[PDB]
Amino acid sequence: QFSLDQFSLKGKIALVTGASYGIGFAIASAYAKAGATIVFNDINQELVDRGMAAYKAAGINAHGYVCDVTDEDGIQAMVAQIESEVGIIDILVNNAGIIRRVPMIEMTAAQFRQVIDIDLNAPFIVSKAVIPSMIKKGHGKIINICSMMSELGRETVSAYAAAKGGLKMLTKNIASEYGEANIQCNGIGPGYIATPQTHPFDQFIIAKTPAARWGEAEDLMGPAVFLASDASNFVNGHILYVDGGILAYIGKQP
Amino acid sequence: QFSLDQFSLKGKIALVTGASYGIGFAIASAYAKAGATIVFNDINQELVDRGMAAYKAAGINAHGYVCDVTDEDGIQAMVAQIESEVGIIDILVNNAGIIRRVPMIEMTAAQFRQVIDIDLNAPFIVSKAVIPSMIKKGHGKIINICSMMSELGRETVSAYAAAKGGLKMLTKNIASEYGEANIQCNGIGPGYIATPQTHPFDQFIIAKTPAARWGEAEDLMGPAVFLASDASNFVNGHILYVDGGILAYIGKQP
Amino acid sequence: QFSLDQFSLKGKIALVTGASYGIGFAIASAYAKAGATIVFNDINQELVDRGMAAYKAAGINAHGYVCDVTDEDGIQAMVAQIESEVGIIDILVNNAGIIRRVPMIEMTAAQFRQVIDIDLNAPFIVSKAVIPSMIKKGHGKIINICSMMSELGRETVSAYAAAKGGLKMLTKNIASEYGEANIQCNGIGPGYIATPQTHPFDQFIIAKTPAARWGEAEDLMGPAVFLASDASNFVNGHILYVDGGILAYIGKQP
Amino acid sequence: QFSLDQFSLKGKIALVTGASYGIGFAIASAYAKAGATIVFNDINQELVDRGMAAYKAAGINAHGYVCDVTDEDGIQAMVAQIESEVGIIDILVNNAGIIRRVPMIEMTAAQFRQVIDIDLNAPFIVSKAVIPSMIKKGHGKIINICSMMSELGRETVSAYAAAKGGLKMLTKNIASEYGEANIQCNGIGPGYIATPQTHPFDQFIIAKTPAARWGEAEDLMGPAVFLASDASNFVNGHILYVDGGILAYIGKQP
Ligand SMILES: NC(=O)c1ccc[n+]([C@@H]2O[C@H](COP(=O)([O-])OP(=O)(O)OC[C@H]3O[C@@H](n4cnc5c(N)ncnc54)[C@H](OP(=O)(O)O)[C@@H]3O)[C@@H](O)[C@H]2O)c1
Ligand SMILES: NC(=O)c1ccc[n+]([C@@H]2O[C@H](COP(=O)([O-])OP(=O)(O)OC[C@H]3O[C@@H](n4cnc5c(N)ncnc54)[C@H](OP(=O)(O)O)[C@@H]3O)[C@@H](O)[C@H]2O)c1
Ligand SMILES: NC(=O)c1ccc[n+]([C@@H]2O[C@H](COP(=O)([O-])OP(=O)(O)OC[C@H]3O[C@@H](n4cnc5c(N)ncnc54)[C@H](OP(=O)(O)O)[C@@H]3O)[C@@H](O)[C@H]2O)c1
Ligand SMILES: NC(=O)c1ccc[n+]([C@@H]2O[C@H](COP(=O)([O-])OP(=O)(O)OC[C@H]3O[C@@H](n4cnc5c(N)ncnc54)[C@H](OP(=O)(O)O)[C@@H]3O)[C@@H](O)[C@H]2O)c1
Ligand SMILES: O=C(O)[C@H](O)[C@@H](O)[C@H](O)[C@H](O)CO
Ligand SMILES: O=C(O)[C@H](O)[C@@H](O)[C@H](O)[C@H](O)CO
Ligand SMILES: O=C(O)[C@H](O)[C@@H](O)[C@H](O)[C@H](O)CO
Ligand SMILES: O=C(O)[C@H](O)[C@@H](O)[C@H](O)[C@H](O)CO
Ligand SMILES: [Ca+2]
Ligand SMILES: [Ca+2]
Ligand SMILES: [Ca+2]
Ligand SMILES: [Ca+2]
Repeated sequence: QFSLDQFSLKGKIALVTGASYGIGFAIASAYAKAGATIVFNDINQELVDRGMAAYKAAGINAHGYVCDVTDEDGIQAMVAQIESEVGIIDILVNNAGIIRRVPMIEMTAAQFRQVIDIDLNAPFIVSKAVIPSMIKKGHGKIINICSMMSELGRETVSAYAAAKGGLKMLTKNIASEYGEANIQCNGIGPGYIATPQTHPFDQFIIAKTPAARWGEAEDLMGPAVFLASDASNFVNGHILYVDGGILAYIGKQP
Repeated sequence: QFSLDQFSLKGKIALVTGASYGIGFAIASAYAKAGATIVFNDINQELVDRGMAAYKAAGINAHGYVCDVTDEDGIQAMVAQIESEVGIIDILVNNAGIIRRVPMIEMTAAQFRQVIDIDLNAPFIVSKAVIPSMIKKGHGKIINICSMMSELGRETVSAYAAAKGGLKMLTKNIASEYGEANIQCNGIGPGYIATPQTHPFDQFIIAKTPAARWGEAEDLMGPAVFLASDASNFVNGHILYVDGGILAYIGKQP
Repeated sequence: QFSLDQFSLKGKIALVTGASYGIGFAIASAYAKAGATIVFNDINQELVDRGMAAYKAAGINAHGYVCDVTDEDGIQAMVAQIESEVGIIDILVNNAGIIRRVPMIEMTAAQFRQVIDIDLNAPFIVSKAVIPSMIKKGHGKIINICSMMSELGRETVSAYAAAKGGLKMLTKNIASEYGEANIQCNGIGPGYIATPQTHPFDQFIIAKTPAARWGEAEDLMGPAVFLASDASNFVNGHILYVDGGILAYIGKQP
Repeated sequence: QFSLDQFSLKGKIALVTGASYGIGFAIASAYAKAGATIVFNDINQELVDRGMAAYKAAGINAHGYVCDVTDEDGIQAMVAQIESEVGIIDILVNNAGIIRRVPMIEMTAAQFRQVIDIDLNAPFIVSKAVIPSMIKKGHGKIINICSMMSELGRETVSAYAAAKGGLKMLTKNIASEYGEANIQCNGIGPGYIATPQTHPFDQFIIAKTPAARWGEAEDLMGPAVFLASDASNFVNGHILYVDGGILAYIGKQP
């Protein structure tokens, strides 16, 4: 018989990568509010300290680790520490990422490769590191933060789009390969999200979006909790777009 | 600040079409459990009486109406009655449908047209009938029950696939056209669902599905509540597949 | 060993529905230039006479018939006449269609149903009528003229989008069901095509399109010949978009 | 006015990467037959010598170079040599690739990264190297060899699927970013192709495929020539699947 308790993350541990601020912080905050214990990593101590204070201010007793997501040995060690200090990771959110804006033919091979490493290879490293324990626990969730660039291209973001497209298929592959072990791997694909770090451009976004507003990180919270919960146990290899209708809409024409 | 209350349908009224048994009944039951008031229709009194008893047995005080979903005048009148006797419909689930299995070249034009009328035209009639009041209430949800046949074809189900493909685009169109009025129109696309009314075929389904089991109507409840709730307010024109990984998977090969 | 002759339609007969002017005329003209014999239908004698003169002026000896595509008995009789007077139809292009622009809630059920009948049901009627002879000939092609509205919605075009979405799935279904009989059924999905019957709107289209121009009916000719030919024999249930990059592009932002 | 000459590659130079045997060789052979001058690269002299002899036997005067596609400096130098010895590359086919079959959690980070480097990063390197000259010539084509794994996952092929998914989005990005410079970048996505280097598995493939046969490299020739030619000039950011209907079909059930 259905219960709203199917949405609850009580008793579960979630690792959200790069969750010191922004979208990762918002998803982790919502997870905590839904009942979860929060663990997170970032590239330096300063960012970790920032996230730790922000969690504390929100009433959340988070566990923060310095670790590069592209460092497999580092990640494996971090997961080992989390398991001994906190418990088994039930839910992984691959949120850590970078973006570069550079005309493709101007982009150096090193810079292209670096965006691929963090945005595509790293979610494989982290997923790889958490999956064995999820299988033994008898249930896992892996939520990959995708993008509208998992679907559509744009000048200057070639590396990013290639990575997010790859991450979309990595999601479908993990679902296919580990679905039988009761791992659900899905994507959240944010539309246009109004960040601190961001008019004709405003009119442009508003026109493209049926909802007729920018999204906010708060719009991602419900969808992210749904995918981390028992309420989505038969949702697998699926990219949940949270874009107020952008991907469905040809656009507001004159 | 996030709350699990975003998943609650307390204080809301949902119309689920054809919800006397099966998947419609399961979605309506879950909606009631999530807090909603349930209204539903079916083609004859007998089916309505069946649904009414089943709701009562589940502890749900449902409101049932005899109405053909392809009868616009009938539907408009029914919505008028629901508004006077129960209240404004906040949530519509276009669940009523038929399927026929007939080689396409053997299918009569009347039979093709009939599957189209019920499975595609009727959800437009019903959506049309509820949208004006949703706009005035300041929020609406329309959930269209799609299919894997919204994406993939099969021998014998030409009319059904054409209808479900159409319903997929009708969903994206309603999102595009009414998203600005705070209507979210989305799809639920069930995978293989074990019904009462249904081994090498068993092996076939199990192999195709990463989850390695048939779905059940219970698997649709969490996804359907999510789409009817405030937790998905920035999800629009989106087809949520609930298939245990089928659409993501090339298949279990020898 | 590969030959460019794989693109040739020499010795083949093509039926293009509604091919008296516009996109249908351009596809039929190209088919004739590629070697094909052209047959076509339209709703009245006047349109047929128009197409007949235009073909003659282009050096093409076309065969024109008055027939409503929603009239199955009429279509079956027309195919019977074409078979006795011209030969077996090797290639069908479902091009005939209508569009209406009407806010969905303002659209009458009759008008919705009429767009569905012509744009979705009729291509099933016509496909049904040609498939038996294609199977006996040992090869058939059916090209369905889809739209960007097979993928994306817009205000005022609800019925049209629902039909084109349906037509997309009808294409995939015919492929699935008749592919084994050596029928290839595919779609052509035109982007923005500059028609006679059509500035900030100009800037809008140009920005949305990587190619940075309106498409023209001439842009559809190569893709349509490819799909009607031996060069695409292993292409089946596929929607070939011809849009200069629109569907791939998030858009030219400020 | 349409001509079949729109399919001709006369007067054009094509670079097909890794085209010493297999699918690359078949596409290059067809390109030569369509009128093109053939250049190709492979990882060692032995493979190059093999391709060179096979071209000669087919009546084709190919130009072969030893170059690793992941070596940007090497690729840039090779393109410089091709330009001085042969001419400007009008058409690039990113065909070079590797596949590994390894359960994801068993896959080393080095091996994952290597499949990504060759199958995703390398097509960016090669595209980057040819685009400036294409722009100056006033027309370019880039055809990326994708896969059904650009769309669907499977056990053991996580890295490959992630790369091909990425390559799909890289294609759409190049289209978006360089479409205005009259570059058309598209994908060919082969279905199941019977290779030398390859029964219940036979029954499995035959059932999944509406065409009810394995594909062959010859099935890719027409689609590949179409995408390299003037006949597809308004086709951009598009993945042309050549799979006999697999992606359109739910499967042949018992
Ligand atoms: N509009 C949007 O914001 C938007 C839209 C769609 C999708 N997304 C995706 O949403 C996710 C997060 O978005 P956001 O904008 O809030 O944050 P964003 O700038 O990606 O940063 C995410 C976090 O990842 C961390 N990080 C970067 N590289 C790392 C590494 N190698 N190892 C460990 N941590 C690393 C960052 O540290 P630093 O402070 O040093 O960078 C940052 O704290 C990303 O996957 C992004 O691509 C964002
Ligand atoms: N495996 C599955 O069951 C599956 C998988 C994917 C999608 N779906 C979709 O899920 C939805 C419901 O599935 P289901 O299998 O539980 O039920 P299903 O047999 O479609 O029946 C749904 C209800 O619709 C009613 N109905 C039919 N025509 C009507 C009309 N013209 N006016 C009003 N009501 C009408 C039916 O009455 P009757 O008893 O007289 O038919 C029945 O009570 C449908 O849209 C279906 O296409 C089902
Ligand atoms: N921008 C575009 O033009 C565009 C873009 C994407 C897709 N398409 C699609 O391309 C196809 C043709 O486009 P178009 O703009 O050149 O022509 P369009 O106006 O659809 O007209 C096509 C032809 O269909 C005929 N027709 C309509 N209903 C019929 C019926 N019931 N029986 C027989 N014939 C009928 C029309 O006669 P009437 O003169 O009486 O209408 C006309 O000659 C259509 O499927 C359309 O939806 C067009
Ligand atoms: N069933 C299929 O065959 C199938 C289906 C779908 C897609 N595809 C795709 O079609 C393309 C070619 O298929 P295929 O099976 O004929 O060949 P495949 O084994 O990928 O080999 C392609 C060629 O790429 C060369 N290559 C590998 N790494 C290279 C590098 N780093 N630098 C330069 N060249 C390199 C290979 O040399 P080596 O001999 O040393 O490996 C080989 O000659 C690939 O992109 C593949 O992923 C194949
Ligand atoms: O060029 C850009 O800035 C990108 O397109 C962003 O606007 C994306 O929308 C976002 O980073 C998606 O993930
Ligand atoms: O031929 C059939 O019976 C259909 O393919 C069903 O099995 C569908 O899976 C279901 O009705 C989808 O909506
Ligand atoms: O509202 C409109 O006029 C439609 O959106 C057209 O512009 C379409 O682009 C074309 O008819 C597609 O088939
Ligand atoms: O595991 C495998 O062997 C792969 O799935 C192949 O069968 C693919 O079909 C082909 O390599 C696609 O590119
Ligand atoms: Ca985005
Ligand atoms: Ca289904
Ligand atoms: Ca269109
Ligand atoms: Ca493949």
